[PDB]
Amino acid sequence: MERFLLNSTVLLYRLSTVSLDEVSLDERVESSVFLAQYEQARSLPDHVAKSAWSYLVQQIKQRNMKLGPVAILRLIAEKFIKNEKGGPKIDLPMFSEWQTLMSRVSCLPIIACHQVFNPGPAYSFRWPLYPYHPTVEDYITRECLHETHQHLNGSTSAEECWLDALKHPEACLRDFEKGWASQEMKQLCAQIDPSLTPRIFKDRLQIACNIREILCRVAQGVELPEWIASMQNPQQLANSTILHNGREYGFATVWPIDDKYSQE
Amino acid sequence: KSLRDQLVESIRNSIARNVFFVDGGKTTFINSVVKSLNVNIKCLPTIDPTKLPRHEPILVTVTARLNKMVSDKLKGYRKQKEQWQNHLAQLQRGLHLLTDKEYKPEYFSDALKLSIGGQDLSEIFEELVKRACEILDCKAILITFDDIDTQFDAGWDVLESIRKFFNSRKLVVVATGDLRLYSQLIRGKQYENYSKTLLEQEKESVRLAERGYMVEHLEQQYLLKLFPVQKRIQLKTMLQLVGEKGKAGKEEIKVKTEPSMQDIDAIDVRQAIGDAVREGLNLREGSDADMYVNELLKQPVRLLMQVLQDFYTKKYHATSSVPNLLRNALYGSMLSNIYRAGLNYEQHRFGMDSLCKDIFTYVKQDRDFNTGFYLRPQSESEA
Repeated sequence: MERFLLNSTVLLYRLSTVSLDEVSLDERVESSVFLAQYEQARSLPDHVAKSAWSYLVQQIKQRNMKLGPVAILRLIAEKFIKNEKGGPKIDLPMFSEWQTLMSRVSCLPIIACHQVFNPGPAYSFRWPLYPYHPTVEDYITRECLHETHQHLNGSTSAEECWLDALKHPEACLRDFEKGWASQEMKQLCAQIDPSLTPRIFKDRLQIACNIREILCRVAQGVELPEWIASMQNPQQLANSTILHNGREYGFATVWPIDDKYSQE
Repeated sequence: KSLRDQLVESIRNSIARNVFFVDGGKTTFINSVVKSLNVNIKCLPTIDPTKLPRHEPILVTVTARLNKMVSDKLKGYRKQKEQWQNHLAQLQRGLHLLTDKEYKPEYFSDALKLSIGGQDLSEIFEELVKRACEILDCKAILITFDDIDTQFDAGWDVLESIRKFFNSRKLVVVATGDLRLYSQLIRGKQYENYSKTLLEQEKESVRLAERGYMVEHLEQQYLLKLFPVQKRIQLKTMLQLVGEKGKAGKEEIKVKTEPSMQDIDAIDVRQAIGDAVREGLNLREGSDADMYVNELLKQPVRLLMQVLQDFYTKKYHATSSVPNLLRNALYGSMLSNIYRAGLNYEQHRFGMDSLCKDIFTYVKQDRDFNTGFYLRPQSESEA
């Protein structure tokens, strides 16, 4: 059920639409989740979804978290990943399921959460995660693999392409609209997000940039710049900058690393 | 020195247009002024517009110096920092507007993102300036501009940057050069405003007269706006900083003639000049040599300094003719003058035979024909 909480166009819409001071919205989630699952995993028999969400919130309340990606990721990490031999590794029986999920979400956040709440013995981020099996590892060592079919996204994994977009947002725009006229991607966009359009495409992209900037500010724990107070409605983050009181405040801040858009 | 001082006070009692200019070394005096300032105002290293990439805006170069200075004072010891790079980002984003040769319509929506409305690079730059003053705890910023003697055509960009960007209460322009040079550029790009078809058809006396009269009016109206005459400095001359004929001597100079000159043997400037003129010309100490050295005291300071740091030095060489020693120096010093005169440039052709024809030709351009053989400094031509 978890996957719906992290991958849902309707959830995105509702969250972005409602103000930042709203609170007491968990209904919007439970409703939106039943929707998103209805669209994606239609086959569920109308009660399993209810029970799964109920048990999820059950776990959340029992463990005393707030409904949110913190709790969700903690659940996902404890359920999938362990710390094993070298770096965290994944359960063999649950591997296929992990892939089913990766079909929907990105590992990196889950990975960071596992490091936070269950670091291994005192790591460098490495994707993708793996299970372990000594015999297979010995085979791979003795013979190594041989890549023969890699042409999906150029030859790269997408999660880097998202960072690449944030690095060159305008460029991903250009690519989008040039093709948005092509019928095929119009259908694809409608099928994925009906009200997608390049306009909200730009909006969401620049918003995500804003969010990463602000959340990085707080991650460095820096004296929480005043303009957050003015920042009240997510759509306010649809602009390159924000107006606090007569002044227009951007979001860029200093990050330790040079490759500001690095996966690391 | 003293003019530098009064100039310093003039700037200081200015922040309580905003451009001061220096008529014209000149760079030496400007550096003097700047370091004199090192009533808090933060100044920038002087800009040499003649030593910048052929295409770039003085605004960009100033922004770069601002960046360096801010990073320096900021790396000394936030929140000023981050909002600063914000202004940086807006400025970088809206900057195309200047360089761009075509108006891409896609810039229209960029013209549609937000107190006057638009992407006024002037307002971005002025908010930048406020940021810089606030961060540096300075009343304002001194901005310095070097002579464009070697490239007089770049100064247009500086003038335009002043008009469109430096109409601020927190920036102080300080430029150097000769106003006639800027006058040409104003002349040229006023003319470049008409229509070529107009220019090549409506070309009778009356129309040309009216056009030029308007263009000169615009010269005068615009240069006054750019360079407040009260904001004008005269750049005292070396002869006026010396006795005209001994009844003066504002700030005596004194110069060293040989290597030693233990700050006591420094043999004046005027007296050594007259001495060299007399000996290398065999002139006596009458009235004709004094007038000549007076008409040597009005030549360029670099010219005079070289003319009297090449003559005596090679004299020291020879001592371990005086006229040949000095005539060699004049050869290079007025060398451009002499060749432009169409006179003997070939060194091994000096003699008496070439010299007679040269004198005849010199008088032939000097008109005269009565006392030209005096070869005295009496001509209007400064060459």
